[PDB]
Amino acid sequence: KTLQRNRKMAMGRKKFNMDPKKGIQFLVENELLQNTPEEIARFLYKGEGLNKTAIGDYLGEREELNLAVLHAFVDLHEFTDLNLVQALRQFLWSFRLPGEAQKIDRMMEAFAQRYCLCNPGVFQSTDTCYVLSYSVIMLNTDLHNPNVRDKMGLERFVAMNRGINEGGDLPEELLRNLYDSIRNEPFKIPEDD
Amino acid sequence: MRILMVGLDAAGKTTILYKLKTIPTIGFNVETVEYKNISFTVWDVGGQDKIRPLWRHYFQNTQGLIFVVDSNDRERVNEAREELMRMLAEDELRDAVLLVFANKQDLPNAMNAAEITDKLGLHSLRHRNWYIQATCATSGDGLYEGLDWLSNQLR
Ligand SMILES: Nc1nc2c(ncn2[C@@H]2O[C@H](COP(=O)(O)OP(=O)(O)O)[C@@H](O)[C@H]2O)c(=O)[nH]1
Ligand SMILES: C[C@H]1CCC/C=C/[C@@H]2C[C@H](O)C[C@H]2[C@H](O)/C=C/C(=O)O1
Ligand SMILES: [Mg+2]
Repeated sequence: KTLQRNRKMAMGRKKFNMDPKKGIQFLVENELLQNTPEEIARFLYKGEGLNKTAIGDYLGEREELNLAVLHAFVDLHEFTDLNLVQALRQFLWSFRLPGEAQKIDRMMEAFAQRYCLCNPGVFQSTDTCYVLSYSVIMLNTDLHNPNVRDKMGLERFVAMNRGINEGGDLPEELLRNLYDSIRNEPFKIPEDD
Repeated sequence: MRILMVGLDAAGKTTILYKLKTIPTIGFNVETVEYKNISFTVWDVGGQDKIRPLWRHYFQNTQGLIFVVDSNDRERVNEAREELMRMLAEDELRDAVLLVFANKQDLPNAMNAAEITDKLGLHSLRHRNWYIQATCATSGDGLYEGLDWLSNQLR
């Protein structure tokens, strides 16, 4: 009964990698996973044998179930005492960020709410955190995607974020620290497990 | 970047770029090409309004806007209109030349260019240099005729 349950588990993970929905459907129907956003997100978070691009694809769907999983998945992360980039490096190792702006957007906003909860007082509103987070994803693409011909200098990056702080500016040193981090170390491409 | 290409998901932007035409990077799926010595980049409009302010400096060198619409998609034509108008409202694109590709004209029941013109509100754009071109992006029909018009408007 143990070798058998392990075989069903392995098959669920394979089916997840092919079609996230369908693999979750297999796990739930076969009684190996509770069908709640919280339990699904816990299954994904650092899950052995799960393709991180599948995880990202599943988290980026617009269906309400998936948005609830996304929030519970974000909720598993521990971002206290990290600067924004350090926290994003952790979040973005847990899954492969999709390439579509709609999805990146929703994921940055979700990441933002938890960042601010872990680090109260670092930012004045969650929107400031969310827009800055999105600008970091833009900066990583700008700097490190070779199809982008001309790259932002520091100065472009600081200027891009003028006014995001409820009309006002963030301190230049905070932006420079984020810029220099990304410039000298791109977000790593995640590896499974 | 000197020409930007915008349109709802499924309009045919990626298809058109493969007519005009790799290492892993975390981030946006950048699609860009040089065509006839001019950079063309797909600009993904898929986020919330809140992150549009970040865009601004990128449009400083932008001289033309291609808007691609699925002419067979009657249910989303108004949403396409709203997006076109959002783009035309960007300060940095005030003088941008507009080319509309009325795409998927191969489909039996697609709206024709005249109808697309009405529905995207082109006739209200009185101070803008614009053109609409009927296209089939899969076969290539109409694409180069539209790009040739746009080329010539840029000088
Ligand atoms: N029938 C038809 N299909 C098209 C045309 N242009 C693109 N497609 C198809 O429409 C779908 C979406 O096209 P794609 O280029 O991915 O759209 P995008 O989201 O704007 O980049 C694909 O399945 C294309 O092959 C067209 O002119 N006629
Ligand atoms: C010149 C480069 C800079 C890369 C960072 C810019 C990202 C844009 C953010 C916009 O919401 C979607 C992306 C938009 O689609 C940008 C495509 C692109 O090639 O932009
Ligand atoms: Mg595309």
